[PDB]
Amino acid sequence: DVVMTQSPLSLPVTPGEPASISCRSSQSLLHSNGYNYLDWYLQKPGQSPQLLIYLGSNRASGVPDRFSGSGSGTDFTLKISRVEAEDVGVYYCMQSLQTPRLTFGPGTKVDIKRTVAAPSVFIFPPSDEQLKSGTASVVCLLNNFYPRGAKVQWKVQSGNSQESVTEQDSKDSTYSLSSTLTLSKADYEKHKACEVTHQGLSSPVTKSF
Amino acid sequence: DVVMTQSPLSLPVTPGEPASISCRSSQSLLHSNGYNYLDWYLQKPGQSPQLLIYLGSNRASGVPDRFSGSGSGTDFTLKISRVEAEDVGVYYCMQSLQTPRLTFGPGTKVDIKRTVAAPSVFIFPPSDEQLKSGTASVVCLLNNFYPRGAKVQWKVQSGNSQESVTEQDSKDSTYSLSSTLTLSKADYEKHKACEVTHQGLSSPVTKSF
Amino acid sequence: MASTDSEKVAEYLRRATLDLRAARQRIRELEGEPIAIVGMACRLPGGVA
Amino acid sequence: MASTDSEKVAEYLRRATLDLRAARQRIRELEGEPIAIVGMACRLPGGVASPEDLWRLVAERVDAVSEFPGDRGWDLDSLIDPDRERAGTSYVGQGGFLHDAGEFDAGFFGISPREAVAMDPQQRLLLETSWEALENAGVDPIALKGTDTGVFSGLMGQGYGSGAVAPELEGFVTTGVASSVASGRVSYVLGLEGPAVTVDTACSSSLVAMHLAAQALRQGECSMALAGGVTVMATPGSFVEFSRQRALAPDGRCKAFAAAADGTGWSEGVGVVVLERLSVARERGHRILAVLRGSAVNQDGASNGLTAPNGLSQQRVIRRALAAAGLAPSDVDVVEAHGTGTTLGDPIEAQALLATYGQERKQPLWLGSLKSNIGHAQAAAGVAGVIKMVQALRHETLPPTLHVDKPTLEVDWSAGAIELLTEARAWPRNGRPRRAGVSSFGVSGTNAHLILEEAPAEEPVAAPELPVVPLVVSARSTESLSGQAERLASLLEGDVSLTEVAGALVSRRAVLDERAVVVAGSREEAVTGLRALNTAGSGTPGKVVWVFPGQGTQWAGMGRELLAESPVFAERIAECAAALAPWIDWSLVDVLRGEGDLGRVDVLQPACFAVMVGLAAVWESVGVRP
Amino acid sequence: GTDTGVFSGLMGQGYGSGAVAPELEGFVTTGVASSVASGRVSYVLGLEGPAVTVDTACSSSLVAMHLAAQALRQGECSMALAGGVTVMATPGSFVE
Amino acid sequence: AVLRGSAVNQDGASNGLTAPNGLSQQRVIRRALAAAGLAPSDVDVVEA
Amino acid sequence: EVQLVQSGGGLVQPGRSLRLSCTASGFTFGDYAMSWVRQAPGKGLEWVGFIRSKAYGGTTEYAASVKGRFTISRDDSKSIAYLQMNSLKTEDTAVYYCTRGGTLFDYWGQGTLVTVSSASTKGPSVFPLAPSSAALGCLVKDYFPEPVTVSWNSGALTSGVHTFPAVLQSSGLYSLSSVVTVPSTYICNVNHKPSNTKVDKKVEP
Amino acid sequence: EVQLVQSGGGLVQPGRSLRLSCTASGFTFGDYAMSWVRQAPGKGLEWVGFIRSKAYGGTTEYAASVKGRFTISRDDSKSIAYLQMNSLKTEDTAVYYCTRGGTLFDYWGQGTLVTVSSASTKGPSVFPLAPSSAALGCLVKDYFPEPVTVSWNSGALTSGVHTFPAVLQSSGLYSLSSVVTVPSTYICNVNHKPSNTKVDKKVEP
Repeated sequence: DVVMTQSPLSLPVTPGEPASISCRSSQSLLHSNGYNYLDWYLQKPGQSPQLLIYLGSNRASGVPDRFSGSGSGTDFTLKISRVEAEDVGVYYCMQSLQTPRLTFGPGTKVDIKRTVAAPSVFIFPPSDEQLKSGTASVVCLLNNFYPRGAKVQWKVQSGNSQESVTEQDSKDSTYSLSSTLTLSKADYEKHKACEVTHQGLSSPVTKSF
Repeated sequence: DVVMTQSPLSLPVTPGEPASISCRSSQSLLHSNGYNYLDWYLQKPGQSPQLLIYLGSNRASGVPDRFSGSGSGTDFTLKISRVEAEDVGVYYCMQSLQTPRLTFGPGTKVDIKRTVAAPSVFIFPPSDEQLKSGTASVVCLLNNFYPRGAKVQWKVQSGNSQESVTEQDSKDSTYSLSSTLTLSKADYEKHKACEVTHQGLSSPVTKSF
Repeated sequence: MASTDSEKVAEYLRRATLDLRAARQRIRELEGEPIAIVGMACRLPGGVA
Repeated sequence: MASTDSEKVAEYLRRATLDLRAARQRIRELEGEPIAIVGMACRLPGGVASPEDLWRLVAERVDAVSEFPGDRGWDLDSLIDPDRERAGTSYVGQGGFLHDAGEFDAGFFGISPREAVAMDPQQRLLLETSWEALENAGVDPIALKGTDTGVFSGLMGQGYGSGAVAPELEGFVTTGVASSVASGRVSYVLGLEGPAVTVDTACSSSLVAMHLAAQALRQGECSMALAGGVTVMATPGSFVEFSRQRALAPDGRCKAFAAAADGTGWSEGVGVVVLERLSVARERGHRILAVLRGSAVNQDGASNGLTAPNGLSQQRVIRRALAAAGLAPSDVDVVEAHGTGTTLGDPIEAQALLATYGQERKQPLWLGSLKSNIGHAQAAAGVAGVIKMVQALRHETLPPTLHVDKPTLEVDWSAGAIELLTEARAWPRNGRPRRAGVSSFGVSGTNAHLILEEAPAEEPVAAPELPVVPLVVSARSTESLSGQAERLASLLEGDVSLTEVAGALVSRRAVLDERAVVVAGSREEAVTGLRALNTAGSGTPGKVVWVFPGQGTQWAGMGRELLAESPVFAERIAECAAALAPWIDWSLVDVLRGEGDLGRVDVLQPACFAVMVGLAAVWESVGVRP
Repeated sequence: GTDTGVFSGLMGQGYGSGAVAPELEGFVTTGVASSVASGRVSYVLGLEGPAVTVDTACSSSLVAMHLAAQALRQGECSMALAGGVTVMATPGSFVE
Repeated sequence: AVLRGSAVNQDGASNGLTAPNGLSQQRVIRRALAAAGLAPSDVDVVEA
Repeated sequence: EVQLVQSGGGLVQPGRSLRLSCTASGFTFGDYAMSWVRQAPGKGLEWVGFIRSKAYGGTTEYAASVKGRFTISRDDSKSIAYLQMNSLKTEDTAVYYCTRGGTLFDYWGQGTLVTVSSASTKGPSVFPLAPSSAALGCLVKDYFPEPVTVSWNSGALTSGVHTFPAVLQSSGLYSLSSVVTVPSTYICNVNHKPSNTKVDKKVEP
Repeated sequence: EVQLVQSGGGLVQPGRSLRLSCTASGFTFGDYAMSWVRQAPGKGLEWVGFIRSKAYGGTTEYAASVKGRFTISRDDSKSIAYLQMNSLKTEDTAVYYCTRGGTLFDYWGQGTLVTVSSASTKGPSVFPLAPSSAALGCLVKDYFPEPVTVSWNSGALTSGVHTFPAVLQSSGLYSLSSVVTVPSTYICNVNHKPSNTKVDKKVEP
């Protein structure tokens, strides 16, 4: 009964060439009056979401004319003729035949496109004065890799690890990942190796203290 | 509870100048959602009707941009910035809050502004061939009188007369009338005048048989 | 489901008028915008400078 | 009384979207509608008198650099000097020239020879080329009078007739030297009523004029427009002045982008094109040669000198033109570079083209320069180049470039997918559109860029050949009639349809005083009669009288052929027979078919009456009346 | 470095059209050229907008202004200058 | 101050090469007034 | 491109039935509603009926004055609207229009004239009305049905002609009074194609 | 010109209450329906509830997970919408937006940040992060609340600076690290506003 919509998870693209993103439904959105109920929303990084397309075809004012939309029935498509750098963000395709709406869905993120890059795996020793307090934070730094999705694991280990990924780099368009694993001093000295699996790297990489 | 709307009957207009037509009502047409329910229709002579303005202040495609509409509550106004020759016709201010609509109302006439003129009243005797037919159709003619509103009555009568009016001249812009009293020649032989009233006449001029 | 469709239709298609009227104003201002004068200079016979 | 809204709101506000989307389409169409080219004309050094002549000259890699003219009154011996640094001399003796510059037809335009003598050559060339361009487009110039079409022309002063003036020739000197009169004369002799502007912007004038014309067509000021440029030298002062600058190659040939480039060379010419909005062109049934998409123009700005160029300005103007045209840098396939041949301009132009066009290219692009074939045409350069590109689109062949041995080593040719064009290439239709770019940078600083696209594809319509067809040719003088007849005979020697050419000659052409007609049934008989034509008459009309004769002009089987080919005559004969049917005991149609007896006079006299009536009716059909 | 445009209306007058002293050569062409009238202004000020010189007899200046207005509507420039100039160098107009 | 409209046209076929025609001037006045979007009764001063 | 064509007119006798058809093209006919309106000669406009679309039940609605006699049908497969004139009277002689849309009359057709009159064809009678004093005319009457072409001097006389439109009379026949005003060679030609009658008359003192 | 402003956000201790207000200008606020949408930090965005207009009765609807504590009201006297935050917890920490329209969120406000925590101000703990051979830097842990300002060599060193975004700990503190990558005068200056703490650290092999 609850309708569902889907779209490609990601679509990297460089400026200059057109791009297309589809949205497929599990039911026919066409109504008896002869309308489709499809909306498109864009969220820039760190800004409030804004409306681009409603009812599938016509475009709201203020939105640049390079955007366009089409489709009908259960399949709809958004097209951009000239991809631009500022067009990065998250796109959501929504229905309005069934109300109220609960969630916006996973959405589709768009990022700039470049060559495949392998992260520079590094591991650093914790400072002495931090150890004297009774704490130890170990970091498996991954530097200058593309695209996202670089998985990491701790071996010597989870439940006390927090992962932070920087935004897309301004110049080289790559990313850096830091998985901070926190432990007490006693636990850190109790044992005397962070596995990395990313599509940029060819083989698993293990780096210990 | 039927809403009634009225407008000025006739308004001569000189080309090159703005013109305005008002339309009142017996009840406010504003609805809860916040839309006025009014439409403006134009009927050119010898042509099919045409849509001009809907929902108070919205102009349809194809219509020249010099037209505009405004108003709210119970009163609305149609305004044209500059009048051309092609704007001659009939205008209707028709509501849509209450359905069905039985008729479009009397409307408003548009013509070319001209000075006041008087007619040269003539009366013509019946043809003797028509006497051989056996009827008494007596005709009196008025030529080049402006504006409309001339009235003709019979006194040697009701239910035994008919009148014809020509359409406004391309150059003279005046009007002519031809009134005919119809009877049987048998009634004519027993008793051997069309009273005429017009605003172009200082005094009522009547011509006898 | 679809019973409260009047509100949906009204609020959906009010935006169309609201923004495409601005589009109409945009075309009018594109084809007929006034142009302002901000500075003049002249030199004419008779000592005018 | 507020619930009756659910259906009405939807019905009302569907129309809102449907109606007000058209305005959004109209803003785009008013901002960026493509322009169509419906006619071109030009003349250039080397005997070129038509675009086909230019294509023929270019296709066979033939240059046209010639010697100095001797009929213009110059002093050849003192001016020519191989020594570079003698006072008041030029160290070159070559260039491109129009040896028929002074020729003009004064009688055609109703201008006395005394006026023609004082007229500047540019005015005469502009008049002739404008008439030729209008004729090429298939529009009657006479019927064009009284409309609101506009003219735009590019030319510069040359000091023609700057010496003493005799009183006999005095009278039209001022009106024949001015610049506004260049468009004034065209608008006068053609009776136009649109804007008439002449723009002088150094060597990039012509395209600028074209640009202006396009804007007017978008504003609704005019429906038809024609734009062009002209340049013919009257004094050799430019040669000496640029010789003192050591900017002219001794050979006089401009080796564009070659490793041995050392100078430029001046030339002359004139070109004119006619422009139209695409929708109006479709409505009026014209034919589209090419489509101009977008254009841009800016200024060089603060540079290393008053005449030195700047690469950044050229890059900016290229980006502006591409943005205006609504295309991408990877869509074009060939660019007509300026190619002046200087030791400084070529590296900068090549670097700019590398910077903007030579990026992310899946297929390398090509470039050429007409200046290597003709020279520097100055104000008439860019238009000429445009014409070349149009022909390249119609013949589906990339023209080659002359006078190249190795690419210049001052630039890095590996920085982008761009390479020179030394051999002919095939340019066929392949579904994707074909586009081209044209550039021109002036001395003063202004720059221009144009984008051209192939005409939309159209399907042909087959027609059946008529058995016998007339051929009517009209002109203003007897010698012009003879020339027209000779040209038509030359055309018909090829493989063309007689009905096609007859229809084009009767519909797409004007009517004049001198007239001559022939009747043909085959191409060979047509050309034989046209060559043998020696009779014509410029009579003066009077009043027509239809004399009806008596008797003695009968023979059985009169109209059997006419009833079989003439529809109006057949229908009139049938109607007359039906009218006369009740009081006759025969069939008049069969009588005239060959199934009648002359002895029956009651059939004879009505037969003559009917044939006379039908002959009157067919005369009425053609449009003549008694 | 901005994109302001210039439009000017003027006609040639043959200043210094006679014989020229030998040391003055190399400057007459740019001195008397019509396009240089606006090109020099744009080069000295450093502008980058379109530069056009027109000539339509006694109604040049107004025409120029009209063109500028149209350009201002098309977004080709932010601001523009428009005007005209006449300086007689020979009495040829008076005698003619 | 502000501009409202403009119009440019050519005299065309006239009595002579330099002779003027009143109809062309009427047409250009009407076109300029229409482009401005006004009426002839709005303006109150003109420089001939 | 949005277009619609009306057809099925003519002249009919009282008592029997007739049908009017409208064919639409250039847009999705299955969505819009269709209405029929009628205009009497020398009068205004008044709504006749309409039919709803499929999505709203495909019902019909007819004018109260003429309810129970007319039927409106739709063919979405061929996109044609049919109106069934039943038991016509003399009052039904008028011009009928078909309009897209139920509430908002957006697009209109070319119209179709329908005449209901029990009178039969009859040749015109021309009586020349002579002056008794600067005008002269030919009163034509008893011609059926319309139209009749009346000219002065076979078109030679043009100025001063006031061709008053014909008016139906209580007798059921048509009559008109065409005159020309000339102060101080005068023939009126009357052609009635339905009766195929051509008569030329004169007006002289 | 349609303008929306939001107010009433901040840091609130768990178990208390709060009020959020949105003010509208430039349009008829009395004819629209308001909605509230929240976004969890580093997650998606969720629907909260909405309130209709006076024409349709001004009814309200809420989500199931947030029912019983939140009430939304509107005041047409000055066109201001109020939301009553009740029983704020750590999970409800999210950025809140007020949107115009029931189903068509065509205008969004700037949004307000709501923080729920039980900790107090505390200076950061800054430690060196020395390499073993090209990268290096300084690790800052256990500071609350946001933000912390980390600079390299008082702004002299900028190339290769990677200030990884901070993430809240399970105890209520923020941890982050700055890593610069220079192979083979590396000052990391750390500053904390809420505790007014200034720390200077140097790193060497």
